[PDB]
Amino acid sequence: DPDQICIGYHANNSTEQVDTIMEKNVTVTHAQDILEKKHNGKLCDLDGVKPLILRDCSVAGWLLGNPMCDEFINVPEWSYIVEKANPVNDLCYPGDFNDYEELKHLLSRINHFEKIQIIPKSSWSSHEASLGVSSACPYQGKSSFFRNVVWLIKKDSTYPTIKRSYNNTNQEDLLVLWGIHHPNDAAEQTKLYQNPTTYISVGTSTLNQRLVPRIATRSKVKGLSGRMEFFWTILKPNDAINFESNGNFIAPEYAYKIVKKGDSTIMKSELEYGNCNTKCQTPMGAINSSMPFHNIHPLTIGECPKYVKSNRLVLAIGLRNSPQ
Amino acid sequence: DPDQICIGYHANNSTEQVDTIMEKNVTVTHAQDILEKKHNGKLCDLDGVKPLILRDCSVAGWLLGNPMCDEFINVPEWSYIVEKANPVNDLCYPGDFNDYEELKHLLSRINHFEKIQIIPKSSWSSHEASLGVSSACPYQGKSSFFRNVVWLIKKDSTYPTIKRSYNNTNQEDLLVLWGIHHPNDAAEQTKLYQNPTTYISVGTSTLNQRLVPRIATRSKVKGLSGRMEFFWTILKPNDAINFESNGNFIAPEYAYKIVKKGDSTIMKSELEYGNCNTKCQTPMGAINSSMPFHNIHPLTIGECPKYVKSNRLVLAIGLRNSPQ
Amino acid sequence: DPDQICIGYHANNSTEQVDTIMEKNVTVTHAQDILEKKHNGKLCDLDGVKPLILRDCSVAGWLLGNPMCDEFINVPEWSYIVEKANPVNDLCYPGDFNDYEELKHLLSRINHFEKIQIIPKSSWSSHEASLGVSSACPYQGKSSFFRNVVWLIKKDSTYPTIKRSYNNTNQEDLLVLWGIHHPNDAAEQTKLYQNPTTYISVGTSTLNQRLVPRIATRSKVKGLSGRMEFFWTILKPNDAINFESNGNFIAPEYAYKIVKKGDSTIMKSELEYGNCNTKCQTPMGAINSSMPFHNIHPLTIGECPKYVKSNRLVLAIGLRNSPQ
Amino acid sequence: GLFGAIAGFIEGGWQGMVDGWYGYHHSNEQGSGYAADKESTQKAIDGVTNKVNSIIDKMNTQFEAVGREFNNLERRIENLNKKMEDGFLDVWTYNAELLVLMENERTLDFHDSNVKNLYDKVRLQLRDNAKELGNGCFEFYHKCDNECMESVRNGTYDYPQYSEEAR
Amino acid sequence: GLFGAIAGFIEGGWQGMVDGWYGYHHSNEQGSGYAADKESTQKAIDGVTNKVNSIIDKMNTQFEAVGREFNNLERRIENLNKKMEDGFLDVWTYNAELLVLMENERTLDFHDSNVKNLYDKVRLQLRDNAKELGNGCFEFYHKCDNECMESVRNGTYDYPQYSEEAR
Amino acid sequence: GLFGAIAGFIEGGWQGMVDGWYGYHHSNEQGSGYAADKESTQKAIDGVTNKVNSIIDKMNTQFEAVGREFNNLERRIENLNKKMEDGFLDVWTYNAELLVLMENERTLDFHDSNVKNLYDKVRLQLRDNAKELGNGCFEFYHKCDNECMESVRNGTYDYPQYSEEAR
Ligand SMILES: *[C@@H]1O[C@H](CO)[C@@H](O[C@@H]2O[C@H](CO)[C@@H](O[C@@H]3O[C@H](CO[C@H]4O[C@H](CO)[C@@H](O)[C@H](O)[C@@H]4O)[C@@H](O)[C@H](O[C@@H]4O[C@H](CO)[C@@H](O)[C@H](O)[C@@H]4O)[C@@H]3O)[C@H](O)[C@H]2NC(C)=O)[C@H](O)[C@H]1NC(C)=O
Ligand SMILES: *[C@@H]1O[C@H](CO)[C@@H](O[C@@H]2O[C@H](CO)[C@@H](O[C@@H]3O[C@H](CO[C@H]4O[C@H](CO)[C@@H](O)[C@H](O)[C@@H]4O)[C@@H](O)[C@H](O[C@@H]4O[C@H](CO)[C@@H](O)[C@H](O)[C@@H]4O)[C@@H]3O)[C@H](O)[C@H]2NC(C)=O)[C@H](O)[C@H]1NC(C)=O
Ligand SMILES: *[C@@H]1O[C@H](CO)[C@@H](O[C@@H]2O[C@H](CO)[C@@H](O[C@@H]3O[C@H](CO[C@H]4O[C@H](CO)[C@@H](O)[C@H](O)[C@@H]4O)[C@@H](O)[C@H](O[C@@H]4O[C@H](CO)[C@@H](O)[C@H](O)[C@@H]4O)[C@@H]3O)[C@H](O)[C@H]2NC(C)=O)[C@H](O)[C@H]1NC(C)=O
Ligand SMILES: *[C@@H]1O[C@H](CO)[C@@H](O)[C@H](O)[C@H]1NC(C)=O
Ligand SMILES: *[C@@H]1O[C@H](CO)[C@@H](O)[C@H](O)[C@H]1NC(C)=O
Ligand SMILES: *[C@@H]1O[C@H](CO)[C@@H](O)[C@H](O)[C@H]1NC(C)=O
Ligand SMILES: *[C@@H]1O[C@H](CO)[C@@H](O)[C@H](O)[C@H]1NC(C)=O
Ligand SMILES: *[C@@H]1O[C@H](CO)[C@@H](O)[C@H](O)[C@H]1NC(C)=O
Ligand SMILES: *[C@@H]1O[C@H](CO)[C@@H](O)[C@H](O)[C@H]1NC(C)=O
Repeated sequence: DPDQICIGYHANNSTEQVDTIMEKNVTVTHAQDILEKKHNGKLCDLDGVKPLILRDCSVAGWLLGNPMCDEFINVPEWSYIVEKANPVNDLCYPGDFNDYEELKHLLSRINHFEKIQIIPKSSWSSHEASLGVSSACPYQGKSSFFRNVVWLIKKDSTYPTIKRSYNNTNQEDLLVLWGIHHPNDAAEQTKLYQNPTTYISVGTSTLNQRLVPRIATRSKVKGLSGRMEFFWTILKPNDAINFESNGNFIAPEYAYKIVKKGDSTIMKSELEYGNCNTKCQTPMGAINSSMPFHNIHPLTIGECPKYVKSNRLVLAIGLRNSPQ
Repeated sequence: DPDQICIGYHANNSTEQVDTIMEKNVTVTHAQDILEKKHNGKLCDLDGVKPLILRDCSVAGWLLGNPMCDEFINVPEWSYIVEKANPVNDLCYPGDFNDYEELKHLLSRINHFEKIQIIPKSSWSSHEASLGVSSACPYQGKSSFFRNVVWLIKKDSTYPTIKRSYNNTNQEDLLVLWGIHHPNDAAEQTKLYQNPTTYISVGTSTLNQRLVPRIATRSKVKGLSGRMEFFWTILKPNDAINFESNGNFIAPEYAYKIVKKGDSTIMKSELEYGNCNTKCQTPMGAINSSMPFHNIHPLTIGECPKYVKSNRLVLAIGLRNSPQ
Repeated sequence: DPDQICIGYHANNSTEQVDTIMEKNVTVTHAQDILEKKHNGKLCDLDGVKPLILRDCSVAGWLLGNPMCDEFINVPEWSYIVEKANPVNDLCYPGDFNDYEELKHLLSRINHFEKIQIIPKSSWSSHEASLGVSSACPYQGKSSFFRNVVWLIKKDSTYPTIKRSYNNTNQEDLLVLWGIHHPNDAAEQTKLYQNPTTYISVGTSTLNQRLVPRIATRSKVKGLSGRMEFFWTILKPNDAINFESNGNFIAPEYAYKIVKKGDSTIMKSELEYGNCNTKCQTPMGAINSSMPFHNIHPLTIGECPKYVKSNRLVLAIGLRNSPQ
Repeated sequence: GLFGAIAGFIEGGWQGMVDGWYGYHHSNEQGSGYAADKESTQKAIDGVTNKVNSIIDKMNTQFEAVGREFNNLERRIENLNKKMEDGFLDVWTYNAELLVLMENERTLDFHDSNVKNLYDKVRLQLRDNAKELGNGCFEFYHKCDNECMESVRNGTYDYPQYSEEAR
Repeated sequence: GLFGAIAGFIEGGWQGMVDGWYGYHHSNEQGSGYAADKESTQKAIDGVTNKVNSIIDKMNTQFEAVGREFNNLERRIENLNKKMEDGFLDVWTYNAELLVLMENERTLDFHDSNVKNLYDKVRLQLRDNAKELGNGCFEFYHKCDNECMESVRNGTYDYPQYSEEAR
Repeated sequence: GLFGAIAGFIEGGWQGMVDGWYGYHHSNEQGSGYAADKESTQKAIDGVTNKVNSIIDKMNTQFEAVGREFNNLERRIENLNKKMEDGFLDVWTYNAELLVLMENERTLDFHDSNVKNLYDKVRLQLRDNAKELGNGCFEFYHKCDNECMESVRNGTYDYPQYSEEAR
């Protein structure tokens, strides 16, 4: 029988299949998937700064010091904020927060954060500082209020015109929060604040604000038809903020020093901290991938692969292999 | 002559041409176009819910009951709203509509819509309910007004303070509309409303509004220097809305029950209904295609092919064919 | 030795390299780059209308006539506006400009622009028109003010109620600017304007405005705790604007005729005019290319190639060439 | 073309072969005619059809509502939408046009390949029992009747049966 | 396939060749066995690896923060974000799916090419000292021992040494 | 390469052939020299030029004004623009880089194809009147002067004129 030599190619026991532009379900000797489908099921640090996780509190409740939220623990910096879909503790006394979404966006990523006392509660000599409480905002079974602001009321049937300044002597921007109380009628107005017609004026180098209480008959929320409306500004270093008011004033006690470099966003997730680190976070877990694509979740924060609607992206590496 | 066998390929009478990356105008035996260029010239249902077609009325005129618009016919649901570019009938009495674009966006797609009477016109015992009319808003050759709101004026040189509540006993969100009249001077103010200094306060669980009439000398529009400014809110089930006013109040008579699931938009088109169904609507006609691309119009509503600036996308199917 | 004929291909002295999907650093006989990397380092006309270059003035300072800015030179049209990052001359008297960003966007590209006198300074018979000056706004070593508006004050301890109309007899839209002065306290209020409680009402066919001065204690900016707040509107042909006020009124003297067709934007650049023409401008120079891609700058105005993050896009033209 | 057969060494197509894309023409003392290669034609039809369907089926379509809902003092936001819209138009236009040009090149080269492969399959059967003319045709050194011609189309050509006559 | 070798004139693959992608099987009086072509295998591994890495490495990744920060009276702006997000999803989905289909076609054709080229390199060495069977194999007209078989794999086959025996 | 000619069985290029991309080198008793194949060179120039122009011309360019017009309390809208801008940058960067890599592969394979096709055209003319060396060259069994060499380049080589001398 004459000698022969033959040319051929590798086959093996692979059942892996790929699709080509002209042909589906081609069995090949080796294939590789370029779609990331795996996450770790946890909320992690981002490169590698921890997130601010608010548990059952909203950003507003956290900032204002809603007593129903947990005690304020110092977190000097964070990469993103995690809020639950519907935090049970938001504004314990019902009302509104002015430019709330822009504030939450400003606070999403913070390089330095420090709460300081700017106007001591004990410094209100001509007003009653410890009578502004409600059963709506309980603290240890006792009627209370947002802990970082002060609900001032009249003393001895008198509300003398307030004139306070705080000067930002610190070397950092200062987030300052205050509010106005909108009562239900004129009888309540005079009962709380004596003076029938009132205002709150606030000025900085840029801010020129004058608020007045709007009366209206309103539906009860948590048993109350009154409303607290909160405002904020950023006080530059070496600038000063000037308050003037003859009623309805929810004064600041604490403010927050801020250093902002980057910006991120608010993540809605029901997960808790996972003591991990990642470069790409989703609300159902972090992903740790060099892959170009992923299909886990669109609401990601970080440096992530491109989000696609696909169950698989498998590249052929090896050869056309006979199937089973 | 020796026998032969030859290898060859199909040719035919096709003059169809395609372009390749290296060569233009290649005649082939069979080609296929993947660009949709055809529409039916009609406004159709979308999958397969009819649009709300407003003919010569704007959304505001339709909602408020502009008498110059057509009689209100019940349409319980719709997929999108069709407005002409410039509806001739909008606000018959000149003025403004607060957050109008957001309202139109909210109403773009509606699952359930039902107009109901919430405050009967006949229930205003201490005010004149049938004297608020203008030649600007005619209804059957007689001076009239927006039919769904009521322009209240003084009775017997008196405008007693109004205090009305409507409670949403229905199981659905309620769109409520009201307005304020801005007169031209103090003489007109007292002539219409007796009281010289007036307000309109409106409250819900979330809303805390107090309007006041702004006086200004203004240009005549349709012969009138006065202005009607309208507002709206969404009243949740089991919530109540409280009005208080001593003048200038354009009170609600009818409101609209709403169930909202999806969102869409406002289509600007001059076409009328075509008694058809489609998955993709453009303002110059609907398209019924499985093709990946189209070049008909960018302002589409539905599940449409990708919009391109191209006159043709022709794929070769068959072989290189000799030309004529 | 037997004769032979051989088939072969071109080689040359090229060291140019390209990358392929399967192989990097392939030396070829001829290659071509499709990435534009070159600019001319200049600010040019756009097709071929010159930009409005504001040097050290902001749009607001330019429009209002800030005396610290350069003298107003007529430019009848422009394609885009060039502002420096931080113009030193903006509002010489501190304050705010209402809807400033939308105004700058409206003015970005202008087909016709002409400044006209609408209310002569000499026509204020019952008020003092030449006493509204400040050391903050110097003009030739003398205290002055924004040159296109007039800071009216009381004459002989009297501020009679102002009632002026300007009617747009011109055939073009008119940009009109006015302001309100927010003083520091009631003593200053009466000192400047006599009347203690004041307003400014402004009306057109569409505008229904009534401003009031807000008092607040404010930080000094350029030595002043007062604030000037400016407003604007577009007055249609054949429409008229009606002002009424008993104080705090910064009246218009000049307004601007406008014809607007296209829209563009504000370019931030430190460069000056280059006496050139282009179809695509970036802040560091113009680009003159038919190439599909470029990597110069993202903030471009014009018809530009697609912006990429790439140092080179080199296509092979010729053959695989042996390297050195 | 890439494979050198269609409009190459096989200089033109056959109007006379109506029932397939690729095939054979024979000429002997009994007559002449065209026969489609059914197998290669059907594979080609399946491949091209799959390509077209893939270009169509892999598109993700989803509901969107495109309008103009911003007012006269929201022109900056309106411009943001314009840049987005125009951007997607640019992307899809460029990718659609290039996809067509590139895939059309591939389709024509696919046909060329199929023809070349059919040619080679015949060449290897015949070997030296026939002369390769260079134009797609083989000239037999022996008589090849209709049954012999069928065996070549079938891939059943028996070389050692005709060797002696070929000499 | 495009080049006509893999699942073509070479009708199937070799389970028995475990140490490479392409190579040779020999059969003579001393025995038989498989030998990988190391050079062509390594070039192919390098090429495919570079393709995959290029598909991965050329992606520009950058930091983004994706959330939902617009309120109940900012639905128009929210819709603008939706159209943008969905648009990018559509673009990347389509391009990712087609890229995979198209490059998979190229990879398989690459293997086919490599096999065909290896075949031709052997064919040209042997010329008429061996018969081309048509199935990927050559049948020698002379005895080719293990050293002779190695010379064919090496590209060192000496044709004029066996000419006379081939006759 | 895919077609096995360039840097394949034809192991390197010719510095000496300056007037074209592909062609012939001859050697006989009258001398030796290089001759470009004008037809195949021009077709290749036309094809590659069309590809480049298509990559450039199919781009839809349109007027856009890119700035930063949102203020300090419009950061959410500013972020929306950022995601859009960065998104388009990502898309165009990836597609531009891959397009270059993929088309460069196609261009080089195109040249390889053209060379292989030129080779085959000569092979089929010569048949057994010349020996196929395996390196791109054919060694004549007969004398082929300058006129005979020209007939090979022309596609006019008369095989039956030299048959007897070839024996
Ligand atoms: C919030 O933060 C700081 C708080 O210190 C503040 O900075 C100071 O601002 C005030 C503005 O009035 C200014 O006070 C004046 O100081 C001058 C002399 O200032 C010189 O010396 C300073 C200290 O060594 C130095 O810092 C300065 O650069 C400067 O060279 C003084 O003459 C003034 O007194 C006035 O004159 C009459 C004369 O009849 C006095 O009777 C009367 O008491 C007047 O006040 C006055 O005391 C101080 O210099 C500023 N220092 C700074 C900026 O470092 C910020 O301005 C404040 N921000 C806001 C918005 O309020
Ligand atoms: C709009 O929609 C509904 C209208 O019905 C309303 O729901 C009712 O809200 C009122 C709030 O005041 C509430 O009325 C009270 O009812 C209690 C007894 O309520 C019990 O029985 C109800 C009926 O069977 C049941 O629905 C409740 O869940 C509950 O178990 C009654 O004791 C109150 O009377 C008050 O007490 C003094 C005693 O001196 C009386 O003299 C005086 O008249 C006081 O009013 C009072 O009548 C009612 O229960 C609510 N029902 C509901 C929610 O189903 C919504 O609250 C309203 N929304 C708004 C925003 O206004
Ligand atoms: C800003 O721009 C122009 C300024 O001219 C203005 O146009 C004029 O607007 C006024 C509105 O009152 C109008 O004046 C009236 O004219 C009629 C007669 O008008 C006829 O003739 C005009 C001139 O040939 C012609 O233009 C008109 O089309 C029309 O056919 C006159 O009878 C009116 O007089 C009134 O009647 C009583 C009788 O007791 C008089 O005693 C008293 O003086 C009354 O005023 C009055 O003079 C004029 O016709 C308008 N012309 C136009 C539009 O071309 C714009 O309306 C103004 N825009 C704003 C917003 O203010
Ligand atoms: C396939 O073959 C490999 C290599 O011999 C072996 O490791 C693997 O376990 C096998 N798997 C099977 C037969 O399922
Ligand atoms: C390819 O395989 C999938 C299952 O994995 C099957 O659903 C699909 O229909 C197959 N297509 C063909 C043509 O075999
Ligand atoms: C082309 O040929 C087909 C098939 O025979 C025939 O049906 C069609 O009418 C022809 N058209 C022409 C010659 O224009
Ligand atoms: C291709 O055909 C079109 C007309 O259909 C023509 O305008 C264009 O110039 C042609 N190009 C070439 C190279 O023939
Ligand atoms: C390369 O060769 C070309 C053509 O002869 C010549 O013009 C060029 O100067 C050369 N460059 C070198 C050797 O660097
Ligand atoms: C290709 O060339 C560049 C330098 O121009 C070098 O950095 C890179 O590593 C090279 N890659 C290879 C595989 O040679």
